[PDB]
Formats: sequence, C-alpha cells, structure tokens
Amino acid sequence: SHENSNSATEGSTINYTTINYYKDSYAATAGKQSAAPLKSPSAEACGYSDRVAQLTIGNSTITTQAAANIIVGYGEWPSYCSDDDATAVDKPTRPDVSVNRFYTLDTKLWEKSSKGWYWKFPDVLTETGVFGQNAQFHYLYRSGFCIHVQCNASKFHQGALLVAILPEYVIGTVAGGTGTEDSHPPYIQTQPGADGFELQHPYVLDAGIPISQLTVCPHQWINLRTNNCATIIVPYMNTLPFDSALNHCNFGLLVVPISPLDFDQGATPVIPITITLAPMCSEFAGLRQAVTQ
Amino acid sequence: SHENSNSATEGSTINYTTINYYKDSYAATAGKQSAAPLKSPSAEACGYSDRVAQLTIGNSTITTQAAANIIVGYGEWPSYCSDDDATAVDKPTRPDVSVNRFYTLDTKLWEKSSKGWYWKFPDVLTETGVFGQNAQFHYLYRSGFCIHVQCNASKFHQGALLVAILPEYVIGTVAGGTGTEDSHPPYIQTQPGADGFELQHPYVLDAGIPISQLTVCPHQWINLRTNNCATIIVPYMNTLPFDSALNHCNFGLLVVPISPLDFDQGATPVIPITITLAPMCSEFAGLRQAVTQ
Amino acid sequence: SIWYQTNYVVPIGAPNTAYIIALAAAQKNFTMKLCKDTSHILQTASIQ
Amino acid sequence: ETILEVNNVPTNATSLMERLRFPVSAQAGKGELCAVFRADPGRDGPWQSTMLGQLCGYYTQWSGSLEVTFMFTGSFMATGKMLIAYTPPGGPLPKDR
Repeated sequence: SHENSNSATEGSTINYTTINYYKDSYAATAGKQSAAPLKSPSAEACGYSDRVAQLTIGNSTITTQAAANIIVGYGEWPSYCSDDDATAVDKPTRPDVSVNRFYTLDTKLWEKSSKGWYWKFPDVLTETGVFGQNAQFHYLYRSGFCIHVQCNASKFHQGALLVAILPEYVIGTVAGGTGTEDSHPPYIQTQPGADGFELQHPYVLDAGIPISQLTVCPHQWINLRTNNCATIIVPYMNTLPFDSALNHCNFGLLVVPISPLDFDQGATPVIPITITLAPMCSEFAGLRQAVTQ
Repeated sequence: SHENSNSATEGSTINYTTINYYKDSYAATAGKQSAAPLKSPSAEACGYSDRVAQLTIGNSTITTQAAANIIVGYGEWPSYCSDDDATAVDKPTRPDVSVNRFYTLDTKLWEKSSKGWYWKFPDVLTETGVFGQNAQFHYLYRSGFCIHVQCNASKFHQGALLVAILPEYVIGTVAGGTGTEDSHPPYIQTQPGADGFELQHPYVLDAGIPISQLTVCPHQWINLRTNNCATIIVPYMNTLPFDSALNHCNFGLLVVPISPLDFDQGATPVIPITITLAPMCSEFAGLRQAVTQ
Repeated sequence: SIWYQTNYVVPIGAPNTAYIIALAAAQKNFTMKLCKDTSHILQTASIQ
Repeated sequence: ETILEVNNVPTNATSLMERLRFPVSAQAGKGELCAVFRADPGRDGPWQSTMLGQLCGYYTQWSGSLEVTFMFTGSFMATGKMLIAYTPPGGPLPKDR
C-alpha cells in the first residue's frame, strides 16, 4: 500500500514475496514465487476440436487430419485484441471474411538437394488480397495465422520437413564469411514476400541458431509416410497489441527438409511444397493512404 | 387460403379487397384499398437529431447547421440490409470506419455562366480509399450516403444551387441534335468518376426531364444568403438488396445553379463548390480479385 | 478455375496423368422461377 | 449431383466420353492452370451436361448456391493439392493462382 506497484511483474498471476526498503516495487529483491504450450500442442490437446472439426474460414476450405494434426502455436488460439491489452484509441476494422481466409502463396519444389525456405508474416500477404490492401491502408495490424503447408508424395517417397514457426525470425548474414564485415541482409532477404527465400545455411537457420532446437518453436513434421501436410495455428505474438504489417514481421515460417527427399527413378521427380495460410482474427487500425512499404 | 399468394402486393401493408375467379392472386382485379418522405424531410422532421447532433462518421467530421439543414433522402436513414431483404448467402463485410467516412472529391468552381454538374454514386468513390478498394474487390455493394456539398460565399455574393439526389440518373444524349441518331452517352459521361461531369443542358438534366421537378427527389438549396452548404442523407435505393458498385450507379448528385452566381468586381471571383460525402452502413459481398470496371 | 496448389505427385509405377470427374449439383437453397421453353437443345426437323 | 462437362473440348463421337473428365498431371510446380469454367448453370457450355443445367434451360430465373463436386480418379499413390477458386462476378479469368 505504501509502495508504488511499478515492478515488472505486476499484472502477473505469480505471487512474489519480496524484500523492499524503497518507494518502488522494482527496487525489491527477486524473491521467491511464494497441454503444455511449449511442446506444440494439438487441437485435441488444447480442447479446440470444435473450431477444428471443419477448417473452413472466410470463403476457403482445406482438408487434412483433424485435431491431432492441428498444431496450435503456444497453445493459444488467435483472438481479437482485448480492451485492456490494446492501446490505440481508434477502433479497428474486422473484415473477417475477406481477410480471414486461406491464401495460397507458391509451389516451391522439394528436391533431393533442397536446403529449405522461410516465409515472413505478414510480409507474404502484404501485396495479396483484401488482407494485403488492409495491410497497406492501415498503420496498425494484428492477426493470428493458420498456415497449412502441403506436400503430397506417394507411399514410395521418403523424407521429412520441419515445418516450424519461428517468432521474430531475424535474418543474419555470413558477415563476409570471415565474420569481420558486419553485413546486413537486404530487404529481399529480410522480407522476401510470398515467394519466400531459400535458406543459405539451414543448419544455423541463417541466424546462428541451430535447427535442432527449432522444435521449441511451434512446429509440425511432414514425414511423408505419416502425413502429407502440416497445419500450424499461430496466434499474434508481439510485445505490442498492434504493429505495422509492412516493416515488422511477427514470425517466420521455416519449411526445411531435415530428412532429404528420396525416391527411385520412375516416380514423379516434381514433389512441390505448397504454402496455404489463413489470417485469423485479423485487425487493422490507423487508416491512411495505402503504402506498399 | 385456396389461392396462391402470388400477387405483386403481397408483403405490403395495404389491405386490398379483390375479385378473383382463378388460382392466382395476380389474376384478381385491382380492387380497393379496403415528416412526409417525398418533401425532403429534415433530420428534425424525421426525429433523427441524436445521430445528427455531431456529424462525425469513421474518422471524419463536418460542421454545418444541425437537424433542420440535414435532408434525409426519402425520410429513411441508411441501414444494413435486413435478413429477409437480402438474397446473397455469403456474409458481407462491414469495415464501418475505413469505408463509412467523409471523402472529399473535388473543388469545381461556380461561375456566373456555370451550368451545373452531376456525380454518380458510388462511381465517384470506386477508385478512392478503402471504400474504393472494397468496391473493386467485391461483386456486391450496398451503402447509403451522407453527401455534404460545400460552397462558401461572402454575404455580398448571391446565387442558389439545387443540390439534388436523382436516383437512377440515366444520362440521355442530344441524339445528334435533330433527334434521329440514337446516340448513347460514353463511359466518361455515364460514370464520370470523382471529377464529375458538367451538364450540357441542365434544363432537361441531360435526360429529357425538367429540373423544375427535380425537387421531388431528395434535395437541398445552397441559397448563399441563408446557408453555405447542403447535407443530404441518401439511403440505399435499388430494386435489389445489393448491386455492383462498378457498372450500376444507384443515384446521381445534381449540383446545378438555378439562381446564377453574381457579385460585383472586387470580391473573390473563385467561388468553389466542394463535394464531401460519406458512405453510410456500407456493405460489400461476393469477394474476388479487384476489378476497376 | 482449378489451379495446382502443389502438384500431381506419383511414384514409380503410377500413371503420370490422372483425371478428375466434376459433378455439379445445387444446394437446398436453390430455387427456380419463370418456366420457359428450353433452348439447350433445338430439334429443327419434324419427328417421324 | 450430375457430371459437369468441364472438358467440353472434344467434338468427335469417339472422344465424346472424354468430356466427362479432365486431365490432371505432373507440372513444373508454378501454380499451373488446370481447368476453368463459368459457374452459370443455365449458360451454354460445361453446365449443359448436368441435370441442373438442362432443368435450368426450362426456367428463366434461378437463385441459390451451387454444389460442384470434383472426384479424383487417379491412383491411391497419386497425391497433391488443387486450388479450386470460384471468382465472384467482375473478376476476369485469373492469369495466375
């Protein structure tokens, strides 16, 4: 009562017992603390099977295995911004059928020597559809995503893809190779658009972080013997309630072949990977003239 | 009970006593039949002063005389399409802040020899703003309008404008002058866009209908001694719940000087007429790729 | 319009070309009006 | 549901039965175009082969939604995805997916 409630943990659900001799709560000691979101839970695990019984959003419809094969990113469904979490006093627009629909980006071909690609969100959809037009016309943007990476192969084909969602996928460079150049990735590399960008070093994910630990991020496998597609339900993950859709990407979708594609000669050599994705609970605010970038 | 209820007056509020000897109600005789919208009512007359106390819609704000100087077209406020009146099973989008806002078109100059201009709706807004983008992207469109024609003049200037709303303002031609050519008006004349089109014969309104009876349509005067602006609240008037915004214009806004502009030399000769208009209760349906026309 | 989202992928031994049978219908909300003579087929000769 | 003759290209009597199905095959993976047709049941074209189309010839005005079912008739090993897009009126034939 006699102290300012201005610590970094006010508003949390954790009760902290602390020692403070000053006016401010942040001056106090760290003290004591008086399914699981991180394991890429399924829709059945999160109990969201009712919203998943038919993946039809807007005016689009995809078909896949239900519930168990629907990865909800961090166990949280996309939602509109709550009244307390939002800061902008302007009321947002909710098109909800012209922006919350499945958009099909491109048809990148999986090869035996394929290294992998990444797609930045919502950079992939900035110049596509009513969602793209709302992204250019509005300063503020907020949406979840339902990304459905599709890769059909016969039962004689083999291989696996780590279809993963890396939030705030900052791209690093080779720094001239020797590491003493301080180069920075260009706009076509940081924001490659709907066409995506092929990974130069998928082992370090072009950021100095191993792909072996990419599974701590929301992810799903496209092991060809088991499933032919991966559906990841990504919520809006940002330090802010809203953000610009043009100069900040909330997350990068990593589609990397961990197990290489392999088949004997006579089967179809064209094994394409299709990125179909739907914004969920899309919000736009701060309306002005449309700007591409 | 024994007759089909298939006359043209089923669903009306008028009880008709009729003589019928057949299975169908439309075979029956005309029979007997067992403020006022047409006089361009004000907002005070329609009792809509609460919605008019401050004309702020979306992110825009105009200033004028309230209630008494707000002409509600045909005594009906614009509204979303009711569940029974709509036929399209696709659910419409309601942006409601990015499309329901005042758009300022152009600054046509009133002259002493000025003849008048017309603006077709929503042709004026097909290539303007989020409303224009929704008009191109969606097959179906439905909106009312709040047109605020602004013409400021000093108290030493004189003149009047019949700012009027003519529903389904079909443009006729001179037919070669002699009347034996069957010419048809071009696209720049039928749909002149936000720039409008100057009237060639404002007496017959370029359609063979006198301007003296234009006041049966929703209208307001800009008699310069009394008011400097006219605000007309037009609802969606069509035979259909929805229509294309690109190849059908619901109404034409007629701004014609009935009393000519006149002033002595020394006052400002530039007396401009500004068209500021806001879609009201705008609905868009039938979403596809954006088409300009 | 029908577009290849990814591809038509077949292994060794499967045919490289398949076929799709489009079957068109109407929903329960479908309705009809103004019965008229059909013009999808026009017999111009007399039936003997 | 009646067979929609999307592939109404062949006219010869020996190839008339090919109208009921349309080919799908391995492409270059660039979102290639497979088949297009107008969504009008009463219009002259693919829809005339359907019972809905032939009955639509007997009625001037129609309303309601339409069901078009695409049945894949490849191998059980044959796999892939198609983007079947219905364009609302106003939009021309899309030049790309």
